Amino acid sequence: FASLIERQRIRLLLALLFGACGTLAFSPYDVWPAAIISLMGLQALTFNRRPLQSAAIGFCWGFGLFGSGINWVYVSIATFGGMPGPVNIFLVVLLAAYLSLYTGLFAGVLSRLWPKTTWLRVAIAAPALWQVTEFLRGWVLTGFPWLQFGYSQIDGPLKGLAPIMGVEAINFLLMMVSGLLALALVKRNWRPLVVAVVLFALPFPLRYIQWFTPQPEKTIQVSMVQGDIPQSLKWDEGQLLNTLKIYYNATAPLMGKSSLIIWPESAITDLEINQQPFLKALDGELRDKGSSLVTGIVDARLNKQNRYDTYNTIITLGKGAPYSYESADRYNKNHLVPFGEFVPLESILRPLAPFFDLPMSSFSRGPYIQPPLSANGIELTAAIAYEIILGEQVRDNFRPDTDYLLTISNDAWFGKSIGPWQHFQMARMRALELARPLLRSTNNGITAVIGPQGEIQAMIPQFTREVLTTNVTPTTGLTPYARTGNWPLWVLTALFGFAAVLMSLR
Ligand SMILES: CCCCCCCC/C=C\CCCCCCCC(=O)OC[C@H](O)CO
Repeated sequence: FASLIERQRIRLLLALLFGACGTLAFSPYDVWPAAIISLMGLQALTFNRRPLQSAAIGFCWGFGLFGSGINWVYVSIATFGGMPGPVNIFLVVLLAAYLSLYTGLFAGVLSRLWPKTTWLRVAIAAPALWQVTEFLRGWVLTGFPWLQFGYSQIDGPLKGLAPIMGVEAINFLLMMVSGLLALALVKRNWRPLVVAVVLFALPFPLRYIQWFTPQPEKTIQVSMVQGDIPQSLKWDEGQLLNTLKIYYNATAPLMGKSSLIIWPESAITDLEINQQPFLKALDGELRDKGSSLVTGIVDARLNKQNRYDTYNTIITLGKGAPYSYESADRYNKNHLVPFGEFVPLESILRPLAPFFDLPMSSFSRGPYIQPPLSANGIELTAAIAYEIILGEQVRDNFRPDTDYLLTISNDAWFGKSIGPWQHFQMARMRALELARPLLRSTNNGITAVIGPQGEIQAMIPQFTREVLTTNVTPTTGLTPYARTGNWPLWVLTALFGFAAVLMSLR
């Protein structure tokens, strides 16, 4: 270092700290101003840099953000990776590094085309470039758009913007507001402060708009069974039997009382084709008392090619949902977690027969669009675990007659970490975006009911064997976001980009 903050070594360190500051914005800590402070740090530290230096600054900021926020992936790698301790740490640092590239990319491109510090760079160029940059991290090599700052404000002042343009609009606006604040602090000029406050305060009245209308007549008692069943060391018929006894014995008392019962992802730990007698018998018991069950299961279905394809599945039983193996009322998982449910670069099969022994097992993908689940005259658009954080995918599957949004997930991995909470926060956003109640049941994890505005209706603690029963009411409204999607944001992002690129090219 030489003089003040003008020298690079200090800025990389400061970028590391402000990146880490962004973690506090998300679900466990729930401090939304940490987003603006984090973004101001990223915006201000990239001022007056060479594109390469800014890209380095950006990379560090991402490393502080992703290293502190995503480090919970270690507990899954350590358990099932079969790897030494130091390698697992190496893999986690590698993941945070890979994610920080896009942050470094954002800063590198921002500095080259918009080097001078001007409101154009912070308020126009950055939010559009950030919109593109955050997209790449989310679209490249099967996703992982985790820790988007829009979710940090589910309870905050800007929540009214979400039902209109979606969560990615809050990402766009937060980058915008932070830029004006960072510009105001660096230039010692109050004019961007006024604009930033105005830009920040104007969306506040939008939280009082209700784009949905409720429906007392369709009010139902719903039950979500959270079995605390641990992850399996050894699979025998005894553990399977122990698992079904846990769920059925909790399900049987509520069959008469509650209209809909939900079981978490892969609740039945056996293939669907084996359990046909248990399933058909369970359907009868439910239909007689006038209730319906929604459960996750593993389905290996014979392909036309006569080989076997395995799907992560949701199936429907009970009244209004007669169970059939060929029944079209079911959900198969589309987007598969990269190293958990599938092996990337599966072409490595050639060395496999000699030398080592590698996993050949991989799941299969369902259709990108699947019809909503129908049970008890209720339409549920469903998503399994990770899928709920994909906002565009959820909205495309959402059909206006949909009564509830449904997520079943197994958070048993990551337990006691901040991951399940981060996961839970993003799920709330889908409810506010679409103005529908969300029913989320986990094996162990956050099992709760969320209202149309993102309000938490009812919740049960983690790591317990419990049933969450309460009354939930449907809503028939249509938000602007449900109709348009994020098309308006991209048009705005094009307009901002088109203008900012045209100004940079002179
Ligand atoms: C290298 C210079 C860096 C420039 C940095 C800023 C450039 C932003 C410009 C255009 C963004 C693409 C605009 C694409 C508009 C169409 C996207 C779209 O329509 O896709 C949405 C649809 O809903 C999908 O499902």
